[PDB]
Amino acid sequence: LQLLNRQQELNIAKSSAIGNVRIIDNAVTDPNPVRPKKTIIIVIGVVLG
Amino acid sequence: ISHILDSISQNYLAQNIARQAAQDAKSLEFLNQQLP
Repeated sequence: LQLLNRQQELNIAKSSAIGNVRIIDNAVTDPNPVRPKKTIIIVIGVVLG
Repeated sequence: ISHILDSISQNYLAQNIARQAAQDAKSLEFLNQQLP
């Protein structure tokens, strides 16, 4: 009986998988593109000219 | 803004205690699915 109770504890420990890693935020996309950065490009162009 | 900040605090508080019991909650969930 002692091993059977231990076996069940190992069975429940196997199924209760949630562990060291947890997904807080699933990925989403920022709708504003990060490149090219238009304003800084234009400023650099004017200054270079 | 005060209402919004209260809602943020309440949501975060409620979330935290859920995470404390989350490990037990899933184990209880599995046993309920595992009871013959």
